[PDB]
Parts: sequence; structure tokens; C-alpha cells
Amino acid sequence: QQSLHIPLLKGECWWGAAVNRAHDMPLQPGAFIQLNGDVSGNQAVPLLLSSAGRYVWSDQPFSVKREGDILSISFTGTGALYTASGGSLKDAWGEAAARFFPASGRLPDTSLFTAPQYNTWIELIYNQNQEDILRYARDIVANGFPPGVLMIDDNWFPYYGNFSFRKDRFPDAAGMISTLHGMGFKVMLWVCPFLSPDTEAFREALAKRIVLFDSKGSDTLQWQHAVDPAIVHWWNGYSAVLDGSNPDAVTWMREKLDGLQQQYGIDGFKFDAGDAEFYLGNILSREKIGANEQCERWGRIGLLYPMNEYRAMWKNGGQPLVERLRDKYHTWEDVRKLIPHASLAGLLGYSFVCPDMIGGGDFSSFKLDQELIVRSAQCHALMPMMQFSVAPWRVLDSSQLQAVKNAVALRRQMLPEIMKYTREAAVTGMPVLRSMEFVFPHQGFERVEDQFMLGDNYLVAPVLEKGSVRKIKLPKGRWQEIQSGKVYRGGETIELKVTLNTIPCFKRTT
Amino acid sequence: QQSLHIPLLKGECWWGAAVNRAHDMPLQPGAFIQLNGDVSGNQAVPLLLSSAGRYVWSDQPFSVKREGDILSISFTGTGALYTASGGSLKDAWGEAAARFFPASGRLPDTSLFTAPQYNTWIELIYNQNQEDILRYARDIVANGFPPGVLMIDDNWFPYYGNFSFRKDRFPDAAGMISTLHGMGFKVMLWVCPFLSPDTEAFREALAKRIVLFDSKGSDTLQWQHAVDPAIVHWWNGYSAVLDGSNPDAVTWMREKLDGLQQQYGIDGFKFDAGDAEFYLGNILSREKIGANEQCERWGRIGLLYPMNEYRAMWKNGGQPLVERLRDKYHTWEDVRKLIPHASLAGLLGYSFVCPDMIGGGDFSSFKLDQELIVRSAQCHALMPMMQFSVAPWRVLDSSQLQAVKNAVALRRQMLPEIMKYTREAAVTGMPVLRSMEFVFPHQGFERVEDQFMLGDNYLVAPVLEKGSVRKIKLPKGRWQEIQSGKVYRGGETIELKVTLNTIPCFKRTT
Ligand SMILES: OC[C@H]1O[C@H](O)[C@H](O)[C@@H](O)[C@H]1O
Ligand SMILES: OC[C@H]1O[C@H](O)[C@H](O)[C@@H](O)[C@H]1O
Ligand SMILES: [Cl-]
Ligand SMILES: [Cl-]
Repeated sequence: QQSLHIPLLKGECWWGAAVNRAHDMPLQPGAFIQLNGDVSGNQAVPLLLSSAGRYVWSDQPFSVKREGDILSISFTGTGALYTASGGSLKDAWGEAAARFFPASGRLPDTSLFTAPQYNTWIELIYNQNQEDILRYARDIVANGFPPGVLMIDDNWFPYYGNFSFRKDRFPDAAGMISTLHGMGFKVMLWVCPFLSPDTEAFREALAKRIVLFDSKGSDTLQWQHAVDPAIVHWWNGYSAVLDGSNPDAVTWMREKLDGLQQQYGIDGFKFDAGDAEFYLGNILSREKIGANEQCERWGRIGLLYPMNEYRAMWKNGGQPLVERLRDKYHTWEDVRKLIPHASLAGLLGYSFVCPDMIGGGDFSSFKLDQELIVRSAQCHALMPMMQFSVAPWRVLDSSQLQAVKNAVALRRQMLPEIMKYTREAAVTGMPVLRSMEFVFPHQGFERVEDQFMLGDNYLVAPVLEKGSVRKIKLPKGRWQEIQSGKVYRGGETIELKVTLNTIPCFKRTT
Repeated sequence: QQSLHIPLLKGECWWGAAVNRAHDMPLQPGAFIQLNGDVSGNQAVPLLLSSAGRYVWSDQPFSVKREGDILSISFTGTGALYTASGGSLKDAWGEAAARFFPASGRLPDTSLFTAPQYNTWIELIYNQNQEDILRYARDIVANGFPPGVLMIDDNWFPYYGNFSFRKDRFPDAAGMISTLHGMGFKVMLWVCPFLSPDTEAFREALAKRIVLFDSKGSDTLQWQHAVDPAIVHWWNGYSAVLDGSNPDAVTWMREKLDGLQQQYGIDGFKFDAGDAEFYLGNILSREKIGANEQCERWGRIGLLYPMNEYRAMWKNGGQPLVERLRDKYHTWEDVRKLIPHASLAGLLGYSFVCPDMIGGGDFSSFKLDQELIVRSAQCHALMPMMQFSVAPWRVLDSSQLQAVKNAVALRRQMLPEIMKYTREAAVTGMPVLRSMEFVFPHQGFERVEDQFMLGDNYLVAPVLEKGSVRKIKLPKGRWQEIQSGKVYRGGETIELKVTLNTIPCFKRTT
């Protein structure tokens, strides 16, 4: 029950805890975040950071509330308040990272960065089949988009826990993979730790005792004597679930994943689910770990597969995992979350952050707003990674499509810079996408969330509303718009006339 | 709770309630059978019948106990005691049938009778696949056994609720069916009403509201407002389940079964599960029916598919459904159940009774006892139907194999008689396989369960023990052993010398 009461320093701003709550930060009076058994649909970390260089850490989950000008934190384990003498957000990040989530030195597969990614989810939804995937792939190429990592999303397999292609819809999956390789794509498969609970796979997993067991609400029943599997309700239905605490579950998962790699030439895996909330209730694990750690240990599987992507996470800061922002709606509200979510992810140790799916990644959203799709693409362009799903050529008229292609072109022109800071982030953990406050502390940027720095020297200010005008707050120094070449005096807010094609970006010259 | 309390008449014997309890009948002091929520792994009917012509019926389930010489029945609904004036078992049977389960006039597909049946369950267990099924079928013909109905058992499909062949193990199921038809076989598929509860089929059934719903233990929650499915534990795991009370579930089931017939040319279906026990607990059904009626209504699907077989049943006496004795163990005790089980099934309105599987129908029993297999085959031979699974040519030496073949030959010689009483059974409900007590009342046959009458005129007394001698109790009259042509006077017990090949059968000549 150990608790901690922290008066804010005058003017102090606090961020942390949960990536999918960044739009509610800096934490205001009234704010409440519970981490115990909740990763809020995305990545979560037991870390708060302040604009005054202060930080809070615990190895275990906590809840945080701001009442008035006081932080109240209730820890399940123990935690503490720290001050970095530098006094800035960057100092708080730097000290916290080296103490608690030091950079591993490794990168996720570089193919995830060096071209845009394509996920079949919005185009094909549940109808993942060989013919339509190949067509999507061919359409990418024919429309002049660069081949990249192609993610085949949910429903390519017979049932949950059967790690093979359903032959009804994939008559020659190896051939399909080979063709995709030929066209310059890499291929990733959606996977999860859920098992259809009346199948061969389920019975095999039950017999190997790699599932989570039902406690029967009994205080004293032990893992080693439980016989019935936990059954868990999620968005696709009801399933048994792998016990991430059980080393035999790791072996099983490897067998399945390595199988797909060897049999079909699969390059990597999109690791979905693992959300802490699925591990709550009457559940027994072999090593008696909490729901948050179940999420965390699912996350570690991706350390064995350099080409990976996670949405749900607990900890694993400083690790070579791609951390995708969760399913975004088809709204301007959501396009406005990409920067602050991404920038927060970076500070929680998730430098390799990909901003969900251009135009939105929630399938029931898919009426379509073309402008929004363009602005989504342009916002993705100079983030660490760029991910498509809905086919721009299918839903955009020709100059909206051209604008999207131009966004892709700009990313290719900036790629040496992106890759420079990406490689660096592997070594030092320092983010690729940085908030204005991280790079320009105590210069009035604490609440500027529609601008970010790509490394130290490029200020990107994507257009994220309708109109022919965009305001841009420049730090002290001189700045050169990389496209127009017009030099601007820093230290003020400027107004820029914009078209559908504009992606404001400035090089720091002084 | 309404009830009857019945003093036994002097010498009176009572049978009824549940097929799979017939070995414990006539009901002894201490006997207890609960029907409410329980069909005892097989067919059950709310009927009791006495050697003195008395009978008990209710439309609804009951419990029955004998305490000393009192037979007590406790009804969920209402019921009554009746007396047939002829004063015999057959009179009680005939009156009860005509009042409460009159013969429909119809037959199941006659191919189920006019050749031995073959079921792939014991041969292939869970590994059901095109190549091994065809090999089985070719080994049937190559060993000189007659082509029959071939039943492809559990696990031919991707998951429970997906009514299609798994293309990994059936690369050309239609072709396979065509080849089996060309060899003289017909083909049935195992089906059940369970749904893998995280799959497409599950989500479609949930959306159509054809599943059974979870009541949440609430007394007030109506079907119409429930959103979550009932999840049921069974021998293959955890599943959603169809609501048999819901007419939309009937349509869905017809769509799937008709789909299999049209696409692949499937002749019929083995309808498994449906057991009343699976319908207990926190469950809401559209027409608010009990667990027994869920079993009964699963049974009626077979009214649309003349080539059918069921194990679990509630009521539907007098109907054109094949009723299979359940999974038998590979034991002498279980071989000794075939006759009393089958004869009881006849009295409860199940004339079209097939005695499970030669040698055993429980997979986990598979030191195979060759003699036991032979005697199982011989016991099957002059029953209404004869069903193989384990390959006699794989597990028997040549004498034993020949003896099984001779059993098949005897059945073929006797088939006109079998079919005569089968066609009659459709019209009058009068069983094909009759107990000795049924044909010969008040002659001391009440507890004789190793002999049966095929129709009126053939007394069959299979060898059901080891040794060279078989006792046979002959009713008054004259009896001609059909091989030797020797005539025996009845009204006494003879001892008959037997070999492995002997199937003692006597024609009534007085
Ligand atoms: O069900 C598939 C769906 O699952 C989650 O919502 C993911 O975040 C999506 O991107 C998609 O993969
Ligand atoms: O699971 C398959 C198995 O299911 C039940 O037990 C049946 O009675 C068996 O004959 C067999 O079909
Ligand atoms: Cl969910
Ligand atoms: Cl069961």
C-alpha cells in the first residue's frame, strides 16, 4: 500500500505511465491513471517524468492521481521520487533510462524503417486470402509506392493457436511468400497467445500444461494441481491463453513461430493482444506473476524475432521491439494524438514507434475524409516509421493521392536522417521523434503537441486541421524551410500559408 | 413435486428410463435413476414398463427409485400409472407406444441395414485424412468384406462449427467421396452442435443469436436481452453451443448439412453430442425449454436426413432415427451389455438400434483380446444393424478373421428376415430385437439377457464368455438350430458345445 505525495514545483509538467493517455498530459488536476492490470490498450510503464527534471519509478505497477497541485501515487511494490540536477525533461528521461531501462544496443529489423509498411487489415479485414493479398501487393507497386514490410493481419490461419495458413484461402502460401519476396516485400504474420478452446492445439497445450489455469476463486489451489484452463473473453470471443510465466509456453511459441519461418519463409510477426486486462480474475500462473508481467513476458518473445511489432506492452523500455500506437479512429481528434503519443512512447523507452495506420486503424470506422487521410500520411512521413493500410489509390482522388505520394517522397529524401537517429536510438535510447520540450526545455513548448523534432535539427509541424493557415512556434535560432528554402528568425510564432501538399519542416541552421 | 408410489405386484419386474442403465434392470431395491438433465450417456425416455403389463409415462423428465418393493417416481411435470389388461411386458409396451410414441411409418435409409457399417473412429482416431480413409475402404473390399455405410468420425473439419473438410488432410474430399461411391460405399460425417468460441462461425452464430446464452445466474434476464454466449465444458474442451429451441438454429444447421451434401455428395450424418447434461446451468434458450428438450430437439434434425445416427437422445421414440449404443469398452462385461441395452432401446421406442462398434467403441481402450472381438462381431450379426470400426484384418489371426467373416455371411443369409421386421418396425413400432420376456412372458425369462428374439421366430444366443459350453434356456415349444437342423423340445435349459465359430440360433417350429 506504500504511497507518495509529491507537490508540483511551480510550473512543473508531468508525463508518463501510459502511451494511450498522452493526450491527457501534462497531468491536470483531477487526472487519474491506474497501471495495475491496465495498459490502457497500448504500452504502459511505471515511470513519470517532469519538465523540472524529476522522475518517479517503481519496478511494479502504481496508480497516480493529481489533486490540486499534488501528485498522489499508490504503489503495489515500492517506488521513489528522483531529481536529475540538469533540471529538464531530457535529464529526467536520460537518468531514468540509464537507471531502469538502458538501451540494449540492438535495432529491430531495419526493413521496418527503410520503406513504408503496409498492413492488410483495413483493405481485406477478416477476408485474408492469397489472391487479394497478392493483388494488394501488386497495387502498391503499380501505383508507385515503395515495396516494404507487408503485414498479413488477423484471420490467415484455421483457428486461434493453429499456426499455419488456411489452405481454403491460401492454396500455395509458400509460393505467395516467394512472389512477395520477389517484388521486394518482407512478410509479417499477425499472431496472439489465445487458443480456440476445443481444438487439437488447445488439447495439446492443456496436456503440456502451458496454458493459464482456472483458480476456481480458491485462495489455496496451486498451479501444479489445477486441471482446468482459464477461459478469457476478448474481442474475437472466448479462448484459452498461454501462460507467459511458463518456460514451456516459450518453447511452444518458438516451435510455432520458427515453423512458419522454416516452412513458408515468413520474415517476422505482429504480436497482438497480451494486454494486462486479459490476465485478471481467477487465474493461476506457473511462476505466480501479475497481469502486467504477463503482458511484459509476451513482449519478450519479440526479442527472438527482430522483425516484430507490439501494441500492448508493459516495460521493455530500451529493447529492440517496434511499438505501434493502437488502432486509431478515422477522426481529426485521433490524427492529433499521433505526435504526443509517439513522443511520450519515446520517453517511456519506446524509440521505435510506429503511429498505427494512415487514415485510421479501427476497422469499424471503414464517409471517408480524404483530407484527413492526406494529413495522416504527411504526419507519419517523418515519424520513425510510416504504416499504410487503407489503399490510398482506392479512396483518394488523383491529387490527394499525389499528395500522399509526395509525403512518401519526402520521407525517402529524409531517410538518411531518420536512419541516423534510429541507429543512435539503439545505442543510447535517445528517441528518434522528440517533443519540443525534450529538445527545447523551458522555452514555452510544454504544451506544443503539433510539432516534433526529428533528431536535433529538423522541426516538423504537420498540418493537422482544415484551413489554408498553420501557426508554427520556432525556438531561438534560425530555421530554414527544407522545401521553400526561406530562412526564418527563431523565437516567435509564424504563420504559414499551406496547401493540401504542404508538410512544414525546418532545418536548424543556428 | 408430483409423484407416484407403486407397490410391486408379486414377481413384478420393471425396466425403463435409460438405455445405458439396462444392465442394472430389472430395477432392484436401492436403484436410482435421475432423468432430469441426464440421459446417462445415451438414449432416455420418461417411460417404465413391467412384466405384469403395467406402465408409467410423463411428457417430462422424472427420477425413479426402488425402495424395498416400492417403486417411487418423482415428476418435474405430471405422470401416471397405467395397466394393460393382457398383463405382460408386450402389452405394456404396445399400449404405451400407441399412446405416447406411435410409429411414424418411416425407415432410416435402408443402406444402414442392408450392409455392415464401418466407422473410422477406432482405426484412425483423431487422424482423419483422405489417404487413410481410402486405404481403410480398399482394405475392406480387398479382405472380401462387403461395402457399406462408411462413417468418417470426429475431426474431419478445421474446427467445431466449420462444416467443411480440412484441406490439409483432405486435398480432394469430393473426389474421395466419388471414389468411395464407386466402390459401393455411402458416406456419413460426424457432426455436433458445439462451436469453437473464438472463430468466424461462432461470431456469425452469435450475430444471428442462434447460440445458447449466459443467464449470468440472473433470474430476470430474458433471452431477448442477453449478449454473452453460454460456454460448455465437454470431452473435447470448451465451446459455445446451438440453441435447439431457436428456429434460426434449425435453418443454420440445415444450411451447413445441405452444404455438405450438395458440395461433396455426403449421404448422411452421425449426430453426436446433444447430451442433456450439456444444457444445465446458467443458460437462456429462446423458447425457455429444459435440458432434456434440447437433447430431443437435436434429435429431430435427423428427421430431415434419413441416413442418420444418434447416441444421445431424449424421447423421439417411434421415429426414423438410428439409435446407437454408446462407446463400449474392450471388455467382456461390455459385450454382455449389447443385448439388454438393445432390447431396452426397442421398448423405449428405438427399434432401429445399432450396438456401438465391434470390439469396442471407446478409443482409449485402444493386449487386444481376439476372442472378444469375434464374439462382439457374432453378437452384432443378427442385431438390427452391425458396425465395425477396428479393422478385423489388422488385429485378428486367420481363424478369428474367418470367424468374423462367417458372422457377416450369417447376417447376409438372415438379412431378408431382419429387413422384414425392420420394415414392420417402421409401421407398428414393434422391435426387431425383442427380449425373451417380451416374446415369452411369465416363463422365467425376466432376467435372461444373453438371449434375444429376432422377430417372432429366431432365438439368438451369442456366446458371451470363454469356454466350450453355452447354456440356452428354451421357451416351451420346439426349436430348430439353424445349422445342425437338430430339433430341441423347449421348457428347459440345454447345454450346447460351441467353438470360436458358433453363433447359436434356433428357429421356432412350435
Ligand atoms: O483483430 C485484428 C486487429 O487486432 C487489434 O485491434 C490490432 O490492434 C489491429 O491492428 C488488428 O490487428
Ligand atoms: O469424439 C468422437 C467420439 O464421440 C463420442 O464419444 C461418440 O460416442 C464416439 O463414437 C466418437 O464418435
Ligand atoms: Cl477485448
Ligand atoms: Cl463430456
